[PDB]
Amino acid sequence: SLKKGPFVDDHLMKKVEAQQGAEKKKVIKTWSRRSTIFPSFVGFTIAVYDGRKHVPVYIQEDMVGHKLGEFAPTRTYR
Amino acid sequence: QKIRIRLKAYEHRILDQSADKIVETAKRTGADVSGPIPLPTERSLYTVIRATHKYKDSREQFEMRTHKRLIDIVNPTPKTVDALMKLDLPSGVNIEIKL
Amino acid sequence: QVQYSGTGRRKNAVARVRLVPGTGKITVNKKDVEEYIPHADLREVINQPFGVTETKGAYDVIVNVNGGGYAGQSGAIRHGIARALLQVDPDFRSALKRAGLLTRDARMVERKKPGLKKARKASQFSKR
Amino acid sequence: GQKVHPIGMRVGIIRDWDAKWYAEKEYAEFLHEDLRIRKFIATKLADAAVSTIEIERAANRVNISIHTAKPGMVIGKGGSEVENLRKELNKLTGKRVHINIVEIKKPDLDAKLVGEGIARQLENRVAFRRAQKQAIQRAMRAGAKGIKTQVSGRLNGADIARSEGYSEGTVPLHTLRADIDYAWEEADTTYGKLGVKVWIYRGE
Amino acid sequence: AKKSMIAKNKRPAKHSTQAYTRCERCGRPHSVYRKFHLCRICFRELAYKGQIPGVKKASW
Amino acid sequence: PRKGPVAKRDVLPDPIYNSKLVTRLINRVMVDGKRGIAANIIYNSFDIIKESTGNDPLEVFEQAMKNVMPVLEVKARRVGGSNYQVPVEVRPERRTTLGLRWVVNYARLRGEHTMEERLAKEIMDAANNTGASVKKREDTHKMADANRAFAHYR
RNA sequence: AGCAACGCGAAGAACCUUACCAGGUCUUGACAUCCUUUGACCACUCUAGAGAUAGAGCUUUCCCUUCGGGGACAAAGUGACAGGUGGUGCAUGGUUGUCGUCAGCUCGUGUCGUGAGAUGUUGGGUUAAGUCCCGCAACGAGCGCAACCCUUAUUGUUAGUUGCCAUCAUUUAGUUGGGCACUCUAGCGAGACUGCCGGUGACAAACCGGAGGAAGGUGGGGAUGACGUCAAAUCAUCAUGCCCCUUAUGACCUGGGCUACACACGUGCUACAAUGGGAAGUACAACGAGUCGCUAGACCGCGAGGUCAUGCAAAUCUCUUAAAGCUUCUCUCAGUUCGGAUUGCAGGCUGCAACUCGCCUGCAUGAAGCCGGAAUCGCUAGUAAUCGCGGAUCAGCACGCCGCGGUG
Ligand SMILES: [Zn+2]
Repeated sequence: SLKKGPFVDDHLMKKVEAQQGAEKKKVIKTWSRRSTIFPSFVGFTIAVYDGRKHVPVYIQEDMVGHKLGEFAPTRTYR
Repeated sequence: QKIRIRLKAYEHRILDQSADKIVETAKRTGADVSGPIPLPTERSLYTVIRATHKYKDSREQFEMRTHKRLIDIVNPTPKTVDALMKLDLPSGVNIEIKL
Repeated sequence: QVQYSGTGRRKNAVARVRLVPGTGKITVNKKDVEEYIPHADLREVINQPFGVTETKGAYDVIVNVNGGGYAGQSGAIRHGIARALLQVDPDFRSALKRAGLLTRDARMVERKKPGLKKARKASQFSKR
Repeated sequence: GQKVHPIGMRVGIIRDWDAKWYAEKEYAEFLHEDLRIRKFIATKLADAAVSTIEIERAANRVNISIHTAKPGMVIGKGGSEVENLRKELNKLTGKRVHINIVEIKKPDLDAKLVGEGIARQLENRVAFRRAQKQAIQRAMRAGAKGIKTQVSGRLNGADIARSEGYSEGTVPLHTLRADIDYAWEEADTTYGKLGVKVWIYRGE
Repeated sequence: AKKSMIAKNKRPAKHSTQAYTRCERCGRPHSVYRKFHLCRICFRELAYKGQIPGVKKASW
Repeated sequence: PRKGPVAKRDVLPDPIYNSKLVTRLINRVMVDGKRGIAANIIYNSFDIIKESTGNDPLEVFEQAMKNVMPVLEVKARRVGGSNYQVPVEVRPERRTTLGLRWVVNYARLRGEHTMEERLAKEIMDAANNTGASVKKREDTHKMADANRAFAHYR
């Protein structure tokens, strides 16, 4: 509930601003699971570290307010 | 009345002793010192587990009382100020003189 | 005027009562005893000393009460009224003495002990 | 574990605090400064046999008093050692310090002194049965209502630990107006640690 | 590891909510009183010996 | 206990009717120490008694008590590994204890919309030799005066 | 790890704590001493990086001088060395649990016995008590029991401010003039001793009854735990003998478990309703906490809350109008105007940051549950049952823990 502006990280936002020009790369590999999905993250493919590996997640549009950690679970049940 | 004391201590013996010191050396050179009025003696309480590893259901309790005492001076004189700000005994008792 | 004063204590409550000749009435904390303790019938506990000795009127009662609950500070009022009546004529210290009405009830709240749920209730046990 | 500390049962009843100052909002700093002081001056104590130490303090000065049994061997030739104590303690406390050295009379009637001395024999390969016996013998001759000692650990430098002590005269422990003394020390011969405890009854 | 952690406790913390108290004699991190800066069972040890001024055993 | 018999727990007679029995009846209705509610309940019930086909609440209450209290109770005992039951007499305080207990228990299970509509109705039904309380008494008297068989030399 | 483990170590896991795991890193070292070159070390700014770190920028710059030295300190060298929450509670110190606040454990002078040993300390009565009496080859003594310490029940005296307001004027009011009478606060004293009176009993100890008194038979509660038992618990509070690691079992950083779920056991909270649910009005406490803390008051928001601002380092101000209670108006025996789990959407607060994994608010949804078999637990009076309030730990986070009082 960060009604004082949502929360990205500078490194993550720096990288996305840098690629904002042309067609994008899958190599955006950040740990950063606290960041929310700003409406500019669409079409990219972010790699989210889940404590063990870097899972890739493709950003559609319906996922636009959630966090980057909601798409890379950590527990491994069955 | 434009001069008053406050004394805190952990032992009422030392407390009353020093209060009588100041009252006596005040009414020796002046007059009309309001009695050493007693204040309500704050208390705290500390509960602790008395074993290093287990056994929560047996404890030991501690405390620390703080006795208080009030003295107001009426109609001071250019000698009471002197004869008061000089006496200092004893060690572990708090003194705070506010006009 | 003439008046009679007594002090009554019961269970964290202390009352300061004044007897004054009149027609039979009691007011407490600038309100009427029908409204201050309007519970049901604790008033019939208060008017017991008048019922047993100095039967039964007539004194207006003025009291100042503070502390405890509504049932403690009425037994305290009774205590005080009894002491004041004793003050009027010392010949009452027999009829009152027979029927209690003169003693302090030393039944206070027992302190909690560690390792126990309450002052005496302990935790639930299982032999295995 | 079924006995209370006998000089913590009695503190605030018939005995006083070994630290007498009143402060608020400067209390943690003072308590740890006292701890530092007292944990330092166990340097000379290693030879000079000090028993207690009393810390008082004023506006910015710190009044100290130590009870010893060696007055000259702790102050110097003409006063060349108290000088060092003060000029060293100033480097810690950053204040003014004023040691007022007391001297102890009848030192065989003191719990820390006795127990620390009869815990130095154990290190020099001495049998314990006569160390404690001679300790209580030289504590009774000074005149004392009762004394009790106890050593623990691997005795004789041997296998599995045990315990045993000896008593002389009465030492009532449940009486609150009793003025008993107590101390607990340590030592080794070559195996582990040993624990020596000593209680002395000196009337009330 | 309890000699590097006392060192890491005294350096300034990386964020506001990263500092935490420890005992001062030992380095116990659980159950420390922040009027004395002493843990659960150094308090009970220095209360006896009458070194902490004030504190004594309570009964009522 | 083990040492020997104990006292009897003196009671304080309520001031309205000046009757220690009404005091115990108030004490038995009360749950959780909420006594003013129990007092209001008993007084509304007695108002209901007198107002509707009544004479005085003390009179009909005493008669209902008289018709309910037991006079022969049995006690199931153990001897050496086989257990039985034998009748015995009944001391006075236990009698009123049981009476109050049954009346309150079986008024609490009535099935109307108020504890007063239950209590007044039940002690009226009791003062006319009716109601599960009287039937409980008679069950007790029938268990006794029969199980005296293996009680005749106990 | 049965009683004596299982709301226990933990009196505070989002990061920290943190020992565990995965990736990225260092090797005289995160922390200590020594010796030498020597000596004043910094912090701040900018690029790369998840950070750890590395690369560049103003520079860590003699505070003792007799011209001859000493304190702080970076690097280096330099190796002595450091470092270990790694093993062994069956090698230990110290600190606890339980029998259990049960009433026991020994000695000196005598006597008895060929001797190890016994007696005392056995027997009757009484007692909470190895607590007392009578008898008895025993007579006396020590630690244990009880007393001395704390708090609560009654009062005299000394002292009346920040407490209190009975005889007076005054206002919104104990407020302001006045007073210390009363309550209160807290120093010093009194008072309870089978001390008197009747009966029982070996006339004894002791028990039953009475008078007086606030209190009567250890008045009520706490602290206080003998010799010993379980190789009971703890090398992870701390120490420490022996063994083990040392470019790694040591050390630094980010992200993840410690919160996983076909189930089984323990300790709790909320309910299954009318002795109740909902709406409006009216009352009565005590223990405690507060300086970058406790927030008066006024306004904005349905609410949790927010803004401007005020007093107080405290018998002065604030947290703090307690909740059950009482009085009215409803609802009518139903899976319901009971119950409040679960889920959808929208917010607030702390924090650099609440996805895994916080607390709170509003609107919507409305599960099981209609008093619970075998079996089993707590409690002898202001107790059980029931109702709220405070604080240690703590940015935040309690159905747990420690205390307090109300009805009873
Ligand atoms: Zn500690």
